[PDB]
Amino acid sequence: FGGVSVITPGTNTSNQVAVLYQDVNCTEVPVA
Amino acid sequence: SECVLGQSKRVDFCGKGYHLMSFPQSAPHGVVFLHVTYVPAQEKNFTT
Amino acid sequence: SECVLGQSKRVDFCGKGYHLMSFPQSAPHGVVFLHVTYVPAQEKNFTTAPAICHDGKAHFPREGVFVSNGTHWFVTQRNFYEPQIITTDNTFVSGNCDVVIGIVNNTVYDPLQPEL
Amino acid sequence: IAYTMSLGAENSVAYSNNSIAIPTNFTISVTTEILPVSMTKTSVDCTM
Amino acid sequence: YICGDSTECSNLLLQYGSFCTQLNRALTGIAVEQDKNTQEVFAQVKQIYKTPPIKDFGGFNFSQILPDPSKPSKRSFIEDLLFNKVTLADAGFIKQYGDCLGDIAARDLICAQKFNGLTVLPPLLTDEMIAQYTSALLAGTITSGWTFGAGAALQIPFAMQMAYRFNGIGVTQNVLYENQKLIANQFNSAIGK
Amino acid sequence: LKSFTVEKGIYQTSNFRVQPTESIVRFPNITNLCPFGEVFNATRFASVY
Ligand SMILES: *[C@@H]1O[C@H](CO)[C@@H](O[C@@H]2O[C@H](CO)[C@@H](O)[C@H](O)[C@H]2NC(C)=O)[C@H](O)[C@H]1NC(C)=O
Ligand SMILES: *[C@@H]1O[C@H](CO)[C@@H](O[C@@H]2O[C@H](CO)[C@@H](O)[C@H](O)[C@H]2NC(C)=O)[C@H](O)[C@H]1NC(C)=O
Ligand SMILES: *[C@@H]1O[C@H](CO)[C@@H](O[C@@H]2O[C@H](CO)[C@@H](O)[C@H](O)[C@H]2NC(C)=O)[C@H](O)[C@H]1NC(C)=O
Ligand SMILES: *[C@@H]1O[C@H](CO)[C@@H](O)[C@H](O)[C@H]1NC(C)=O
Ligand SMILES: *[C@@H]1O[C@H](CO)[C@@H](O)[C@H](O)[C@H]1NC(C)=O
Ligand SMILES: *[C@@H]1O[C@H](CO)[C@@H](O)[C@H](O)[C@H]1NC(C)=O
Ligand SMILES: *[C@@H]1O[C@H](CO)[C@@H](O)[C@H](O)[C@H]1NC(C)=O
Ligand SMILES: *[C@@H]1O[C@H](CO)[C@@H](O)[C@H](O)[C@H]1NC(C)=O
Ligand SMILES: *[C@@H]1O[C@H](CO)[C@@H](O)[C@H](O)[C@H]1NC(C)=O
Repeated sequence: FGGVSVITPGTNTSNQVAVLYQDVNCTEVPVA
Repeated sequence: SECVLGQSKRVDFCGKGYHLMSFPQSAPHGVVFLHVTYVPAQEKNFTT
Repeated sequence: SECVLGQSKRVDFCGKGYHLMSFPQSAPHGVVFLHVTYVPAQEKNFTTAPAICHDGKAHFPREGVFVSNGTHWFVTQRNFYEPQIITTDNTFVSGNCDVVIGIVNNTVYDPLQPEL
Repeated sequence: IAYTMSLGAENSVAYSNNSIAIPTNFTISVTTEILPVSMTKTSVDCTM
Repeated sequence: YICGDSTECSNLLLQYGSFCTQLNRALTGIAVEQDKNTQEVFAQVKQIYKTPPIKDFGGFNFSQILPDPSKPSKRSFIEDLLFNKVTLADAGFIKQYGDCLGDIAARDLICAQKFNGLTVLPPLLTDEMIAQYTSALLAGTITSGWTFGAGAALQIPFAMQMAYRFNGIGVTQNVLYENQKLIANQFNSAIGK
Repeated sequence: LKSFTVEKGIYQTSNFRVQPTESIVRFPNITNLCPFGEVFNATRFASVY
């Protein structure tokens, strides 16, 4: 349950990414 | 672009009759236009 | 068909602002339009009135707006500041001025008077 | 970083029943726009 | 959707190529096109014009279409009626895995869709932004006429705007000034209907 | 077109053939025979376990 999206700039620029879990809280955890 | 931001000479493009103004409103997955129009009435015969 | 071969009155159909001319150019699997537009700038505030009573009748401007610089009234066109003396030739008359709301007292000049 | 997008710059118009703003100068602008007209033509040999 | 765990099915799905990738690409293209259409339709003015110094519009009454500053959402009365008329299901828009396994006895099909991989994504522009865009457009078209569309907004009395719009249809402007009290009333009655 | 009459225009046909008209066989030059005797004629066969 719960779709996952990856947010990133161009890999030619940096390696840092962000993760968006859809239709879930952060308090209920299963998130990292 | 044409009716809200100006005055359109196109016939029946925005409501029946001559067009004066339009007002936009939002709606679920849509837009609603209120068109203000000028309609003649009480005509009379004359010799020309 | 509409913009290159003529002049279009449709708003924002070909660029922002009033439309003057367009020029077409080719491109790989496409076309590119260069639109020439006229944009007003450097606006100024003025005091305006709907009409004027001179002989008791309401005088409306034939074309443009009635403006005032503070002490005197003039008539000017829409998109450019071109003040001119209020005259019977650029104004018309329709009925008494007891009905028009916000009308302003002034004098209407007649160029016919000096010749006589 | 994450943020709420900005719709645009806030502005207001000084409205009154006897004041009108008249432009005094003008500018000529040129704007470019691009429209696709066609694409590549393809063919497929089914048997091969 | 095709397998639902059962690693044997997932392994057997690999021989069919990139059909799922093509489906996902098409769906993503449609999703992007939806937001593009919304932005094209509504985001046409750069300045968010605020409501003028308040009700001096030559006797015309625009209280129905102007936004209501008291309600939590800055909608108008007509916009509120339109929102109430159209019905939507799941008016929380979010269902985590803490209310999907609950006492719902399979009455809601939202969980039936979610358990099979079907997901609904949120639009980029919330209704609270479309309302602001509409309010800005209304303020611009009420205070400055058509000038704000072509460039910088220039203030003008509403009666004169009505006179010039009357001139635009081949009727002399004086006819407005001799019948203004009628027209405004008619306008009000019309919107009242 | 699956018809006996063709209207004016241009039409597409099948690809050019380029028939090979020749058969070539390449195999390793192995001359010995497989162990048919000492495998099928084995006096003793191992048990199943
Ligand atoms: C408004 O317009 C009138 C007409 O031009 C101005 O009157 C003239 O002003 C100039 C100096 O600016 C004088 O030299 C003239 O003698 C004036 N003409 C008359 C008949 O008096 C008037 O000054 C302008 N007022 C403002 C505030 O701009
Ligand atoms: C209207 O705007 C233009 C600029 O867009 C003005 O032209 C400039 O005038 C200044 C001097 O005042 C010059 O230094 C610039 O070189 C001019 N720019 C261009 C492109 O010509 C013009 O003067 C303005 N018109 C009026 C009456 O003020
Ligand atoms: C414009 O229309 C609205 C509604 O028709 C008017 O608001 C009403 O004003 C009266 C008197 O205070 C109240 O009793 C009503 O409850 C109001 N109705 C609503 C929906 O708020 C408003 O007065 C009108 N404005 C003008 C200048 O006529
Ligand atoms: C997280 O759980 C709390 C408790 O019900 C709830 O208020 C909240 O709506 C949940 N988060 C979201 C985004 O719905
Ligand atoms: C004008 O003349 C025709 C024929 O006499 C008649 O039908 C029509 O009613 C007249 N118009 C009006 C407003 O009476
Ligand atoms: C016109 O008047 C308003 C309010 O006084 C002011 O905000 C505006 O700057 C004036 N216009 C110009 C060009 O100064
Ligand atoms: C404009 O508004 C003022 C109120 O401050 C009023 O005194 C004046 O009569 C109004 N003029 C017109 C033409 O409406
Ligand atoms: C304009 O002129 C008439 C008579 O000439 C006069 O009655 C009226 O008071 C004048 N208007 C104003 C606002 O004074
Ligand atoms: C096995 O032995 C017999 C007699 O010695 C012979 O005839 C037969 O060819 C042998 N089988 C094979 C596969 O060589």
